Amino acid sequence: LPNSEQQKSVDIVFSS
Amino acid sequence: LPNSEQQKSVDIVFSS
Amino acid sequence: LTVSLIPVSGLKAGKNAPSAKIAKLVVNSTTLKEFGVRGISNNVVDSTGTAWRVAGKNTGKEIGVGLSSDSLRRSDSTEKWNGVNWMTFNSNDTLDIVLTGPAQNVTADTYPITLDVVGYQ
Amino acid sequence: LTVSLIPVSGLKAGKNAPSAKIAKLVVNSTTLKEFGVRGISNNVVDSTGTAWRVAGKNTGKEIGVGLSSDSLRRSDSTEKWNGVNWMTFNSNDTLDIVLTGPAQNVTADTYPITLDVVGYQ
Repeated sequence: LPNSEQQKSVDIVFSS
Repeated sequence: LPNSEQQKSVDIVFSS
Repeated sequence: LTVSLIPVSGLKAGKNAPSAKIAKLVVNSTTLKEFGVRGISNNVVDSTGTAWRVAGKNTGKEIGVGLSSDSLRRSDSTEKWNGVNWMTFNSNDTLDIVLTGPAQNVTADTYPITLDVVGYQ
Repeated sequence: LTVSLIPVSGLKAGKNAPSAKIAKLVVNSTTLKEFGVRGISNNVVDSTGTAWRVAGKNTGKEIGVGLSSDSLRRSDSTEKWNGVNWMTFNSNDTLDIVLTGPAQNVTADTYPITLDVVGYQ
């Protein structure tokens, strides 16, 4: 079902 | 403009 | 489908544990029973798009990310869509994104993580 | 955007010419001036998704496909969308898909070719 496709993105943070 | 994205597909045929 | 991708808090630079969690993927649907998921990057390192490399924004250094071993085992099937392999899972389910493989020494940075999720019936 | 992907006729198994054309990609838009394009497969062989491998349906054998050298030189820019490299071209334009690299000996088969095209302003 190609019309239910989506790209999802987040930033992952590694701290000192 | 992610809402103008599309996947397009065709078959390529190599004959003997 | 409604999707969330939620970062894990408290992540520290340096040697991390093998399979250290870094994000949770939530997928919900009132209509579709299943979803396929692939990682999106310039360097996908396995044939199902379930392991890939991400580069840091400030340093440009790469880490290996992917679905956890346990998440992979919950897969319903692997499908082929236009020739491409897509592992499928039950909708209304969470999956773990981890640092893949053996312990990684991670440089302090922000690392973008991108996935394609698709509905399947 | 309106996209067509049109196979080249008369393709023969055996040794083909270097950069032998196999498909034409047509992209038109009344609103957007540019488009990005990436190949879609389980084996993308360069960092911009402009070279990749496709497997035959009946034999499972792989060929190398990608944008022609000449098509690549018409690119306006390379952009970064969520970390991923996308070469961009003028809309209202055609591009050639070819067998990449040195002469390939191609086994007789049907080979699916899949691309993502996106609009850019």
